[PDB]
Amino acid sequence: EAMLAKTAADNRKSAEQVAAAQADYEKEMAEARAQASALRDEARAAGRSVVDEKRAQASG
Amino acid sequence: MSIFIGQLIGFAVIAFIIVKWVVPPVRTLMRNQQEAVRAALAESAEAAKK
Repeated sequence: EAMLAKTAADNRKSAEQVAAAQADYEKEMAEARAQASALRDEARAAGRSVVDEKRAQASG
Repeated sequence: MSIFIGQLIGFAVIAFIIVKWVVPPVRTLMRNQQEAVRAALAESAEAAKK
């Protein structure tokens, strides 16, 4: 009886692990993409600040 | 002695009946149970492998 219960539990665990592999893959890739987007956005903002500051300095 | 022969061959008839009609069904039931437990075992092994 314990073997049958363990077999059912292990089938469920195998299914849920095959699902969780994809779930974690997607989660980590979303995190990496978010990091990339944040880096690009802050780089653009820093460049905007650079150009604005240089505008002010040139005007002075 | 005569009654011994009579009961001996009557028991022979009984054994013939048992082997003809009772042994096949019980053997099939034993085969089914053995195959079911062998399945359960193989299914457990394959679930562990999965």
